[PDB]
Amino acid sequence: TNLCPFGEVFNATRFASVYAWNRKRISNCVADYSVLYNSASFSTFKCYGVSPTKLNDLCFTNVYADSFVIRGDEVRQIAPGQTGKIADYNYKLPDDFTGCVIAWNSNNLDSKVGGNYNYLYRLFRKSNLKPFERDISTEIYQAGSTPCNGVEGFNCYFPLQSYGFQPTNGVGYQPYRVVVLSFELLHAPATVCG
Amino acid sequence: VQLVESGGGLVQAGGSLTLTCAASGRTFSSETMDMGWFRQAPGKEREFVAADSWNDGSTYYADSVKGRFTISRDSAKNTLYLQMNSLKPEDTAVYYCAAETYSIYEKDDSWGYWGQGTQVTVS
Amino acid sequence: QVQLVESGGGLVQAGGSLRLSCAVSGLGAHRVGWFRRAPGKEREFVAAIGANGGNTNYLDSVKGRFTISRDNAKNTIYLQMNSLKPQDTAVYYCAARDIETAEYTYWGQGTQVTVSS
Repeated sequence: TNLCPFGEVFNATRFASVYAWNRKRISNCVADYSVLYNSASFSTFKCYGVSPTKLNDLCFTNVYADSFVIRGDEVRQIAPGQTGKIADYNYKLPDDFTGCVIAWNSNNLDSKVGGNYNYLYRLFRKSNLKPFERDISTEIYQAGSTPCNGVEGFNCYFPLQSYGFQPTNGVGYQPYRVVVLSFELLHAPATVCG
Repeated sequence: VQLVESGGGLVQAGGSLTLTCAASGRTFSSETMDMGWFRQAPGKEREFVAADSWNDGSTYYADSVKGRFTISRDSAKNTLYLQMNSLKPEDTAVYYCAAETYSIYEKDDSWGYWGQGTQVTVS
Repeated sequence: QVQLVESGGGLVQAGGSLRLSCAVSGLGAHRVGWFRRAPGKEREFVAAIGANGGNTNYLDSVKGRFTISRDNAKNTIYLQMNSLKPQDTAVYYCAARDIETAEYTYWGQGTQVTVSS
């Protein structure tokens, strides 16, 4: 019998890094899951599962919520079973899931003279990454027999790169903030149900 | 949270002093689990100084930190106060000062206002 | 574009701090580095600093008082060789980290400062 934590996460200065997603669990509370759909402040909204206006009778028990900031034109790579040459190397999602992803503008706060350079993203560490797993590999990419070990030789380049955006953002390449929720129903007691 | 990492000091350093370390995390009761990551130990070799992750998590034995060095980590008040050990002159006493943040995933690390790793210092 | 040039140098008997800066016309979100000119047919890596300033790297013979930092106003770059001794030779190569697509690729220069007994 308490207010849900949904109001303590939205409208935050920062959430996490590009290659760092934090999983959170919703505490016991009572609320309606159709409030987000009624809101007109989320222009972008895409997902799979029951319709927003009907997913109320079947109360969820398990909630997995993540939030991050990415490039605006990455919506093409946010889809189930994606086989993009870059997406799988950083993020991957399976087709057997029921959940919804929303995105909105991120330039309202991440704007200043000289652009933004705090965000970093990886390119390649060893091979394609399976979904639901992360690793921190500091080893430099190897493209030959002699181990460069940080030497700028044999195509040994730094795998991580930072964003760059001018305050005069034009085309939709400007960064966006993306939040993804997944709901799982089980016979175990449900934290939220009514 | 402090970037400077150092260990305790016995009479060898002119007197007995309390440990100087801080624990970084969202809350003191973030989680009840035992684990660790690289957490570069004193010297070139890197070992798990302490896998407790909270107040008396679980005893862990490592070559870098053997029975000669106390194995305990406390996240209360983001500070360390437990005495390490009564060593003998002509020795080294350096202890890592860091802690994990709050997150369900493994290898938790503070994001937003923290940088990977910390400065290496000795007493 | 970004203009990279280096010209100057000079040194005296062992004294205080020594400061040389590789001229750069601002670095917004692009990398820059220094290359060791070892006695061989190829150069060697020295250090690389990202835009965020993290992931700092140094050679085996650089850990210690030597440090490098960046400024948020004019991207001023500090150098190593603080508290020199009459044994070191100072010749580097400024590199623009040609892996980038700002306008083009550019190459820097360096000096041959030396010390005296």
